[PDB]
Amino acid sequence: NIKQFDILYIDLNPTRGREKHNVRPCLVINNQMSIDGTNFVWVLPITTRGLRYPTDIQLKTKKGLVSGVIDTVQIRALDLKARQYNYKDELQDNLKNDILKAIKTYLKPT
Amino acid sequence: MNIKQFDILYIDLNPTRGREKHNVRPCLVINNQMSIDGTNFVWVLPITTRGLRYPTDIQLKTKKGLVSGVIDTVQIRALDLKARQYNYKDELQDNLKNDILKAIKTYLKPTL
Amino acid sequence: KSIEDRIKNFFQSGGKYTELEVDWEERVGREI
Repeated sequence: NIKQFDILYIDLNPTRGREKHNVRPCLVINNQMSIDGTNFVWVLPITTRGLRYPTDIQLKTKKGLVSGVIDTVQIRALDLKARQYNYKDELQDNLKNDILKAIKTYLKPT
Repeated sequence: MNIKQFDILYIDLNPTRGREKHNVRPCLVINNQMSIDGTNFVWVLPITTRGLRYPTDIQLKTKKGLVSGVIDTVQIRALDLKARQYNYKDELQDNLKNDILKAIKTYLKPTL
Repeated sequence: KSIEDRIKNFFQSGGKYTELEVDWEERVGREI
């Protein structure tokens, strides 16, 4: 029920602190086989700071329900069997290739 | 204290705050030199002390033989080297470098 | 201009990303 380039609200601190206080929007970037086979998502943060770097991508979504800046430099793998999450929106098609090409630019040997 | 792609570091993976736990764990660095130098972050895959279990596991082999275990390619993480204790320990053998990156691309490759 | 060119040119000119880690420090479940 989760696919690549979905935007989820995820509880990023479920066991500590105030209840449902760190529930943030995250862009899923791993693919369908990876999600279904591992039950982890790879996510980039959608942040409320302004655009500052060429690595930043302004978020555009299909339903307009989430706004912010995708920081492509920070990535994490989250276990969705252990965290509450909710599908909220999804990335516009015309940004998807930019996302994957930014990531590849961090991985290709210098 | 300078780091390159495919180095193995011991890095404090614990939260920076409200923590007593400060042990370091071995991690493989997978982002490239340009982004390490430009950001002070490493993208790492953790090394864990089991045998091969999962299809996503890659057996670690290093140049100096100092670290052993399984590379867990699922659990990628961006870490700020300015915020955490870290220590260079070894380097991935050259013959595994393309396999790592191919495994990572496998998880990002989109579908219709 | 391609985004990979723009990122590469940024870093090669001496541009620096200077953010701290975003607010996802905690590990739960199978996360390691």
